[PDB]
Amino acid sequence: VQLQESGGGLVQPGGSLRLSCAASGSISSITTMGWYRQDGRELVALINSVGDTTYAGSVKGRFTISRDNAKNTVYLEMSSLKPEDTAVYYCNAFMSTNSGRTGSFWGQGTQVTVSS
Amino acid sequence: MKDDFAKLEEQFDAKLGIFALDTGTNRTVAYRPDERFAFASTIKALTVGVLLQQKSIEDLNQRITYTRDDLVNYNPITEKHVDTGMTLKELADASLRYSDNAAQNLILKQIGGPESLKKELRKIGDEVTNPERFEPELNEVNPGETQDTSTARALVTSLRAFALEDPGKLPSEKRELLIDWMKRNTTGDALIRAGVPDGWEVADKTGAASYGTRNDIAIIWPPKGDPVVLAVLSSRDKKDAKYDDKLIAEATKVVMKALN
Ligand SMILES: [Cl-]
Ligand SMILES: [Cl-]
Repeated sequence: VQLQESGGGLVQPGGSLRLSCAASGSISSITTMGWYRQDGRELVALINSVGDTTYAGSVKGRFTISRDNAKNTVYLEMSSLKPEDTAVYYCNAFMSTNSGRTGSFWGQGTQVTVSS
Repeated sequence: MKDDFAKLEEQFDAKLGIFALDTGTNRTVAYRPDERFAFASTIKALTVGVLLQQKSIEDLNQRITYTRDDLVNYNPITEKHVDTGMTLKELADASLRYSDNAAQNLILKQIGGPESLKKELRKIGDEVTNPERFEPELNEVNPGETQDTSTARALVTSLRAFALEDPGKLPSEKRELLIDWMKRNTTGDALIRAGVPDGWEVADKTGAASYGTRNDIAIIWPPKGDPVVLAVLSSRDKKDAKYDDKLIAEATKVVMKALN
């Protein structure tokens, strides 16, 4: 099993982006899925299998995380981006596989740069 | 012994929150028992309580793989096992006995995150404890905030719920596991353990957080008779303040006088 990230890049202050992270392979279940960033290291947004969300205080009201259980995919919509949001964003999913493995899996990371 | 606790507060430039319950008689000792403090790593004991409600003893042997992305600021055990993973049992041992932060976060993710932990605490009747964040961000509480806080009374009530047969929110074999881990804690020797009488056994979990927050929650057993459940929480005025474990040991001595 792997996590595939997409959606990064460069945007002007005030702009928006959506990041996506899709889990593939023989997946049995997923508990939490979400996004961390490194400025240090902080949770950006998390969502569990029953739709409970957790957002960093600095992004709440600007960023929206959503999830498609059927597709094992999580999305982070980012709005009103600021230079201070410039970071490597990386996806985490806590998953169980059909082969009986369980763990915390990570995507490759995605740069988001916010600059004039 | 309100003046006794006020005097201690002043000696250590700190504020105390205390609740202790003798489970044999319901005699209590309280001092600001409903005042919020950052719960800090004391939440690890309740997180394991919830893990144990949800998993069989056999299922605790599931190995959890993880990476260096899961490591945070303090990973005394987990940093050693990135390549192989750790079982849920081993993560609970690391979390409770070493206060390993990455271990807590992995367990928290297994149970559904901070919102799931909150739901399960509400289900046992804890309307007060407010899990919101992962480690170590949960230690960043400004006084007055309610995120990642609880009270002495609520933490005693919840710890008693998981650890003891009355009210019994865990079955016996699982209670025993939680108590065994907490009894073998490595981080609390200068806290509640240092303020109990000779011959009392102690099962505790410590925490430390912003504003010099320094906490310990425990179940304590006399040579013979019923256990006491207590929480000793503390904090200070300035964000970068240091703590002194002696405040908690001395507050424990006052509690024990009041109970005996
Ligand atoms: Cl979940
Ligand atoms: Cl984390």
